[PDB]
Amino acid sequence: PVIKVRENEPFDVALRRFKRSCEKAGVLAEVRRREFYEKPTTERKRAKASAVKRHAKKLARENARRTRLY
Amino acid sequence: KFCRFTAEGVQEIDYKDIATLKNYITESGKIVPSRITGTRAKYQRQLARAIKRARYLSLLPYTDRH
Amino acid sequence: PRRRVIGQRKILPDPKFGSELLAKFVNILMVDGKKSTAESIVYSALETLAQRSGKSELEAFEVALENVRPTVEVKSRRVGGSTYQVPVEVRPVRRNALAMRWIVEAARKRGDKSMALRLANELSDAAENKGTAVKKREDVHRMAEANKAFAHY
Amino acid sequence: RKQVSDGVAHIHASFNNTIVTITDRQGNALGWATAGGSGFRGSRKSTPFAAQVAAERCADAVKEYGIKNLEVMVKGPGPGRESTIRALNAAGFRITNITDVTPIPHGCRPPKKRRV
RNA sequence: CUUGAGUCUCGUAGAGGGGGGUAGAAUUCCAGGUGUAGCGGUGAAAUGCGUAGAGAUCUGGAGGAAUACCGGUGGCGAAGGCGGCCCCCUGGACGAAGACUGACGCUCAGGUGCGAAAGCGUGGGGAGCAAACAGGAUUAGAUACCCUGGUAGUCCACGCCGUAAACGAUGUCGACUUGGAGGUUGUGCCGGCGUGGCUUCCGGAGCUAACGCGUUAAGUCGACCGCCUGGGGAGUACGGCCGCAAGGUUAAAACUCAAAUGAAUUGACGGGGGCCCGCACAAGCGGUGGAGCAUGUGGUUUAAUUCGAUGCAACGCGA
Ligand SMILES: [Mg+2]
Ligand SMILES: [Mg+2]
Ligand SMILES: [Mg+2]
Ligand SMILES: [Mg+2]
Ligand SMILES: [Mg+2]
Ligand SMILES: [Mg+2]
Ligand SMILES: [Mg+2]
Ligand SMILES: [Mg+2]
Ligand SMILES: [Mg+2]
Ligand SMILES: [Mg+2]
Ligand SMILES: [Mg+2]
Ligand SMILES: [Mg+2]
Ligand SMILES: [Mg+2]
Ligand SMILES: [Mg+2]
Ligand SMILES: [Mg+2]
Ligand SMILES: [Mg+2]
Ligand SMILES: [Mg+2]
Ligand SMILES: [Mg+2]
Ligand SMILES: [Mg+2]
Ligand SMILES: [Mg+2]
Repeated sequence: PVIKVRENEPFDVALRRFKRSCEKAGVLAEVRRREFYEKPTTERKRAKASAVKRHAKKLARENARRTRLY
Repeated sequence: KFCRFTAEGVQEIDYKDIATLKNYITESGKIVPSRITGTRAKYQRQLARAIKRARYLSLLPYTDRH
Repeated sequence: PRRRVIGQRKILPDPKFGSELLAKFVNILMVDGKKSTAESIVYSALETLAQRSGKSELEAFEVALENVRPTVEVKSRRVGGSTYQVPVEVRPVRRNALAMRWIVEAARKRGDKSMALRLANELSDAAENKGTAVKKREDVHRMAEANKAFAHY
Repeated sequence: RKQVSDGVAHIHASFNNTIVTITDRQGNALGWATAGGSGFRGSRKSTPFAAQVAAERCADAVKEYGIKNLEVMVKGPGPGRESTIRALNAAGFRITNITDVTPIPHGCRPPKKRRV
């Protein structure tokens, strides 16, 4: 994430652009993910479980919209 | 969305087409997921292949920190 | 508490100077519900404090408070077994209360004879940063500044 | 003794400590400061505040070189990634580029997960 | 005879396999520059590294291993498994139009082959990680968890081993029986309408002890095979076979118990989650615990020291 400070751009919005620039490539996220060895049996387990919850939230959000709470 | 390769009737994405390829790599050179560019899975696999040919030939970079 | 149904209680201004700030000082000094006994101690010391600095009754009492009022204090919060001291700003009402308590507890532990004399000496040493009431304001500040790195939850 | 006026600040912000190295443009270090060497140990060392202080000290250390324009390279996952940058700008330098240079393998096996 | 089975022609997708080559990021080490006092690690520390110049930063080199992003309840494979890019050799699947053979099919005890990881043998290699091991902590102890190191091993070639929660805990083949939402890969016609293969989720009848399965069945049937017969003893002993070994495989009995078990229900509990409350904490004031005395209790003593209450909820209690 290379950021160049432009003319008439204060520090705060230049630093903030660096926040967004790093978050977009997520350089902090893979840094945590590589900090410890994760077995192939658990990365398949987390990937599978992550998909299940993402599907499970879709069905829950869909079925709620036909249900009234009051 | 709108996979642009199905609309233009392409058959091979042609790694030598760096002008097209650069629309599918991030500012850091990372390939952009097809959830974002709306590319069909079939062409995304050719696109990801073609980007790796270009990176070997130094037509595209691996990263922005070379 | 959990509910927060707390409303403040109206405190009468003192009989002499009509200062509600001094009225709370007497209450802090008061022991065993003897308000009349404590008013005599407060007034006698203020009669001495005024004539010893020539300033006044009330703003000779005020200048001693400004040297004992704390600006930031530490609250313990436990995270992982080891306690973290978290500095926090003191709200204005508590700052007057804290200065008043440190003055009174300082005078009770003195070698002067009469509590009126014990307080009169202690208020004066607060005026030029010599007393043990001012000492604790420094200690509270050093502790808060020592833990300045923890200024977040 | 030497004047440069254009340098690079390398921030090494890990989970445990932050190290601020101010170099010239060629990679020759001029001065450095660390959170651990700035009066902080243990829990206080890994805080964003400790990074800011270590940034001021390095700016206080390399003041005999007359740097005005500064590039910034941020390396590591530490909490001192952001506070260090702000403390350099507040110190009085002109921040030209803010680059994250954290090493990412495209490599070696990481250590095992901690069972705590 | 052509509908099952297969052959041919055109093409499609694919981490299918085997051999070779090469790329970039990072780690580590080696040399050198700049530079100065810490670094590292933890809940916190210490071991450890560092003034013999570390860590940070930069330049050059060596080396090994794995291939970020793409990446997807995506794909391929009988299963185990398979992931940078390129070439070579090679296997299978699928689709569209026909042509061709003419039941050539299905299943399969014994037999043969493949079969994660660990392990074994021989010869290499060795960056990172890491059994064993060493030290530092933690602790009542700590032969652990955590930290600092670290050897076999992990990598390659060849050969053995032949086991895994080798799992979909679901043998293989074939036929039939409402729907919906997807993904992936072909293909005919004009984004729409079909038609195939594979795959994910929800659910109907039906089935099931229930949970659930539900056109990819655990539904309705047919063909063949494997296996089970209460728990423990025990997948153990002995024998045979196999292996260099570690061990694998086949596989008991005496004896012992009256249960062991599966699913679901109501509670209770959790060092599970969420949301609330209370002098529960926090914010404060005054106490108790020290002293003397009052009083109750325990113990001891006594001829008797009446009996009772004796965690909170007995102890200035019945009194
Ligand atoms: Mg570690
Ligand atoms: Mg053939
Ligand atoms: Mg068969
Ligand atoms: Mg057999
Ligand atoms: Mg192996
Ligand atoms: Mg070996
Ligand atoms: Mg060997
Ligand atoms: Mg270890
Ligand atoms: Mg078995
Ligand atoms: Mg398996
Ligand atoms: Mg499985
Ligand atoms: Mg089985
Ligand atoms: Mg279902
Ligand atoms: Mg045996
Ligand atoms: Mg045997
Ligand atoms: Mg309290
Ligand atoms: Mg007592
Ligand atoms: Mg009694
Ligand atoms: Mg009785
Ligand atoms: Mg009794």
